[PDB]
Amino acid sequence: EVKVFRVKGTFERLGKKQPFTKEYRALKEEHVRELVYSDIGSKHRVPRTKIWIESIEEIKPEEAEDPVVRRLSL
Amino acid sequence: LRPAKIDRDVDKPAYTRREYIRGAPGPKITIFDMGNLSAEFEYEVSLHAEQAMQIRQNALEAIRIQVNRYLQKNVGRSNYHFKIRVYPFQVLRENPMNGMRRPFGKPIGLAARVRKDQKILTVWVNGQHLKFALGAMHRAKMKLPYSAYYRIYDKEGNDVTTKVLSTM
Amino acid sequence: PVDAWIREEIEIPEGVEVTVEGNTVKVKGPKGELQRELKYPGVQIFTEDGKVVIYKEFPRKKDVAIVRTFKAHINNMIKGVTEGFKYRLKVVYSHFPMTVKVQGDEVVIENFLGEKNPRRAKILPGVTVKVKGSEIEVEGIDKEAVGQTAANIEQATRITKWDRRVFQDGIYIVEKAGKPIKF
Amino acid sequence: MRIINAEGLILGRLASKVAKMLLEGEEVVIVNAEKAIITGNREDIFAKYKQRTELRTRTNPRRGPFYPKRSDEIVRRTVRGMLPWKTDRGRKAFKRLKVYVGVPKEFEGKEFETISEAHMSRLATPKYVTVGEVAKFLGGKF
RNA sequence: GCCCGAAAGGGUUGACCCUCCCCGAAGGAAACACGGGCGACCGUGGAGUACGAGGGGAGGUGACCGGGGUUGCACCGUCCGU
RNA sequence: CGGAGUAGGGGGGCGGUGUAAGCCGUCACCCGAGAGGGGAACAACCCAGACCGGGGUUAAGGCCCCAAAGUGCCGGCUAAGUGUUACUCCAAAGGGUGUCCCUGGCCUUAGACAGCGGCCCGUCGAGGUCAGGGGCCCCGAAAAUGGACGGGGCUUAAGCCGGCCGCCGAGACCCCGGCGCACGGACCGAUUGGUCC
RNA sequence: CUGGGGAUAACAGAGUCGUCUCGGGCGAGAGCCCAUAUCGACCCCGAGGCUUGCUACCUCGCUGUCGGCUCUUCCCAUCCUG
Repeated sequence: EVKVFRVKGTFERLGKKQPFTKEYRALKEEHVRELVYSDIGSKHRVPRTKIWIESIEEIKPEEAEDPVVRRLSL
Repeated sequence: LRPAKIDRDVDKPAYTRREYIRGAPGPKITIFDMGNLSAEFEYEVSLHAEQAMQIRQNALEAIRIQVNRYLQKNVGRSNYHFKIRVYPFQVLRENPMNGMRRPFGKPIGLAARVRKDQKILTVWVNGQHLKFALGAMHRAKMKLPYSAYYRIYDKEGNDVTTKVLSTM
Repeated sequence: PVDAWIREEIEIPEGVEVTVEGNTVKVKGPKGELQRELKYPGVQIFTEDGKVVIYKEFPRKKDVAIVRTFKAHINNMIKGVTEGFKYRLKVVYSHFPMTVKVQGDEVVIENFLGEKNPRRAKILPGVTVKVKGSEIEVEGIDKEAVGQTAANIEQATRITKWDRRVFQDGIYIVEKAGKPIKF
Repeated sequence: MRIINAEGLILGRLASKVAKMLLEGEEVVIVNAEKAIITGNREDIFAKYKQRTELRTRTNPRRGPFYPKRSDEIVRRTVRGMLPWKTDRGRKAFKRLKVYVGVPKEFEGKEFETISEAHMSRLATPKYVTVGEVAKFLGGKF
């Protein structure tokens, strides 16, 4: 089964923190963690220790807020 | 006089003590508070240093005049409590040029030593002149040797720059 | 990205036929064929119930802009084989009335500012020029050809050496395919 | 002799493969040298090659450099760049190669290899130019 | 690679070379059977096997070898004294 | 007790002075007085301290060709040949929302225009607009013989970010054999010894 | 006069750029009125090494010479010519 996931965490770059919430399709949460690390590392030059994941919770395909995922879910 | 890239760094020791420094000069700057000095305003627009600096008194005075003229022409004395917080204590010296024989500089001026995230100057204002206070901020920023950034402070000690900027 | 399957659709009108073979789009109407190459990686064009569809599968902003540019072009081709396009030009002169003639694939302007030498302007294949009094009309099916012919005629009369407030003689555009020009 | 059609191939990757073959000991013939491609912006590419062409010894122009203007010779020169030209091994390898514009009668209706790790569908961005375009800008008869 | 030979060096009381048997340090394969991983790959058994500097043996062969002069190819190399 | 040499030091890190280059001190890792493997070449930057002959494994770093080993894998960014530079040997204040992202307020069953008329009815119908922040790039950016990412050349890279998987690669480390030295011991000697352990 | 010295100056080179030359940011304002047609204060950020200085790495029997005549070539930070 292809579920849907919502991630909430914090990341630090050059001294300052910043929180984030994201949404993902997947078969697990391990894949979610890996992709989150890669994406934030590319887009803000942040290593994996300065990313702090607080929650990876499964959700529904209608309480989503990201057009791409909302549509890939339909 | 000489460029400020010579004197902006903070790597030399402090050189302040008047009872041992011979031939030391007097301050060109003499006024440090302006406007209405008791009015109990609301908003505090303050400048902070990004990294450590030595600011000369020539620059300090230029900023004084510019900012106060803007504020007097577009706010009016009965508002806009303006203050410069830092006094110039450090003595700048230059080598009287022989060559490098007996090199130990003679005094030429003064500067103020400012540390990382240290308030330089403040403008206290009311709700409906924030934009003019921020103009003063920008004019000042343009005349310093290194970079700075401004904050907006409320009573009770809180930072409100985000939203107060948003609503305008 | 913006979305996942950007899809634009153009409906064909009464008597038009669109062929799509190999990055080349071909349009037939009452009047003349029309061809155009439209290629970009990831962008596809094909035909539906009646429609022309342009489609991309995970686009960025620039890709969106390109899809909609292509759409604009196809619509102009269709409107052109359906009706056509026509531009309008006006002639003004203080002193020295200039004679404008159509002879071959060139427009000839003489007595411009008093010059003994005539200026010349190219006419691109498939565009018709008419001259009625102080007015010129440029009509055809291809929008780019029509506009280019008109711009040629207008640039054939250009002044760099004197103040254009006082010296205003020339030929100027006043209407591009319907929408008039205003300051 | 291995015969390679350069139509639609990326020049540097093609040249790397060919240099390795010549060093291993094979005879090679490249055809359709004008249809190979170079990726990037036209202005930067053309400026590079024009700068190459205007290099000369200030005291005597009969001592070079002699960078090429024609397409077959551009391709040959790139390969030469990928070899040990200062040694006898490299000189013998370079003699084992020939490059041709178009397809001459002698090679008509024959087996044309293709190098898979050079091919432009591999690419994504469409900014590219052609070696023939470069030659024409430099002033070569093809 | 081309050339030359003394016998002070060796060698039919056996030069060189070819094949087979035994022991073997550190180190150490692959094919193959199953499985884990999106993948580049990995784990298990095959297997500490087949190999392996070297240390011994047995038979086929029948005359060179070591050396020297000059020189080709590849890798490396900016003289001596102060 | 006896025999010397040394009284011009330098690289790198710390301090005072000086516009700076430098000058003067300090630490005592290196060069000097130090081979070999790397950084294109390099006194002191990285790995590593050297009797002789052989067999193996690793280090620093590297694997498109020059050139031994990957046109290696997954996710993303760059369009400027930017870059392809650990250091020896790399230009800013100030600007651009050019593109990829995290946030916060005001609008949104009709909003920001676009049109007919004197805020809106029929109009278009779906997301829009203001602020703050980050990543990569762009502007600011001019020199003299003909030319430098080491070269060729490279654009879902042969560039950059976050991670991963296998290989190559020293005189270092393991192993086999041989020479010497130091200490100890036994034995044999015309006398500063020798064979052996 | 002798013996020596780049352990130590003059000069070309090398380093650096206070000074110099060439720029830029903001905008006091001047311009009938109008910041930016033209001129741009005070403060702040830079490029070049053809101006002078600073230093003492190279050279003490290399040549130590300024200017002019002759002859070749390069840059643009353009006076004329497009």
